[PDB]
Amino acid sequence: PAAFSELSLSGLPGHCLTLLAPILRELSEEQDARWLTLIAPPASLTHEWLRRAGLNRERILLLQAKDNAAALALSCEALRLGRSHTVVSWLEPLSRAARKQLSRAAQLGQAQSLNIRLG
Amino acid sequence: PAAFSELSLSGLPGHCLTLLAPILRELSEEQDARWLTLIAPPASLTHEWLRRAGLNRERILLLQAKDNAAALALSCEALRLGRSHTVVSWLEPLSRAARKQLSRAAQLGQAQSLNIRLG
Amino acid sequence: PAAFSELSLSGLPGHCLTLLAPILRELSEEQDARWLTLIAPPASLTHEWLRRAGLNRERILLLQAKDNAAALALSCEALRLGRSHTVVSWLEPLSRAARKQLSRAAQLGQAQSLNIRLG
Amino acid sequence: PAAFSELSLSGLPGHCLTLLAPILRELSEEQDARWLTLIAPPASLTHEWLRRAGLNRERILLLQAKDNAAALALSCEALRLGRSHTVVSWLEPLSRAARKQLSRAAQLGQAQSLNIRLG
Repeated sequence: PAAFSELSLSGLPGHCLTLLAPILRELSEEQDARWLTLIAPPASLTHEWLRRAGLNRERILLLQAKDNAAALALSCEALRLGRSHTVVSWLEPLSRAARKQLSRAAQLGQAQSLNIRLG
Repeated sequence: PAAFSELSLSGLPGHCLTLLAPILRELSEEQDARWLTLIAPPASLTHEWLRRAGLNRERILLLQAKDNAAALALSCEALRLGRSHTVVSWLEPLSRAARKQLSRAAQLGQAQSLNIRLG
Repeated sequence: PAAFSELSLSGLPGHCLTLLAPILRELSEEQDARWLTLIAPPASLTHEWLRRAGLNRERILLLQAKDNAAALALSCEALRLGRSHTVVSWLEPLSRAARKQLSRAAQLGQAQSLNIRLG
Repeated sequence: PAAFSELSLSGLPGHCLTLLAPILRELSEEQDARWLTLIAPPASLTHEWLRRAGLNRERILLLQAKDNAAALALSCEALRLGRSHTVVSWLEPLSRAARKQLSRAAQLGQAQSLNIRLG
């Protein structure tokens, strides 16, 4: 769909995080004045991992969710209110429906939905 | 101030436009999914000039104003609403007050104010 | 396997290249004095795309291959002489066999095999 | 004058550089097979900044000057030699005299003089 894209990373759990950093970093220190919010990221993304990764720290919000369903909910709110240029999800599985939901929320907020499937 | 910047171009009126194109083009084809609105741009920026400057016409708004004061008004609304990542003004003169106004409007809309003084 | 990882990107062909730049860039301007070689990259990766994406062309080998099989061959040679810290493949499909081949080639050359599935 | 134009950028030192990149990038990829020479550019323009800004490095001549007067000298030679389509200066202050000097040097070499006032 529109305003939606999915990034899949397979290989050593560690090397996957490595491959991810540059992307997260590129988005955060981006030209936009809005935020890059991460939603329900996996345990791996430690408070330390982020700064070691070189987080734009001041411009990277990290919300927590309990349900792989609550996450799809937050992700949509985040996008919709559009105070984030990018909202990163770590949702799996992800129905063709769920996607359309993110897609619409993304377009309303004039934002981008990026879903990351680690492992 | 913050979220504010001014670009001044002096020299052959033609050159100036040439030097401007790359910037508008760059602003327009940017990563934040919101609009790039131009407010009360000078006559030069013809309907043709824009496409010839080959700018992504499906991400560019071009509002018109009658008063160099009405323009400062629109520019502030545009920024406030926050559906534009950048709102380009062509205001002169521009009081230290006026700037503060644009700066605040810009921060509320999580946007950028860019004022261009041609000539 | 080991020394192997796959990155999959789905969404607008354009926006996928965008998400890829940061990763290739980090890898190009790395520490390891060795080459970061790209093998049989899609047409998208223009001579221009590379410099526009801020890569460090002074540390990249962009080899061309005709067969999605010849690519798997070059990729293994490249890795094997371990003169490249990373060898990026754009192979699809990729048998569980092919992977093991890349994995071993990668370990011999003390390198990393990264396969990218665009689209 | 003729063959002369000045671009002034005010706001966050960083943003300003951002607004400049597009312009330099164009100039560097100009059709005119001749050189684009930058003269006494500010420290900001790091060896890295240039490649990160996607300028076609292979076509740039970055000459260094010690005096804001030596710069006006180099700038005039560069222009006067006829081997650069554009010669970018970072001179301030710049007398109405100095300009005329650049203007003539520019017309002799069939080139353009662009002076950039950062900050």
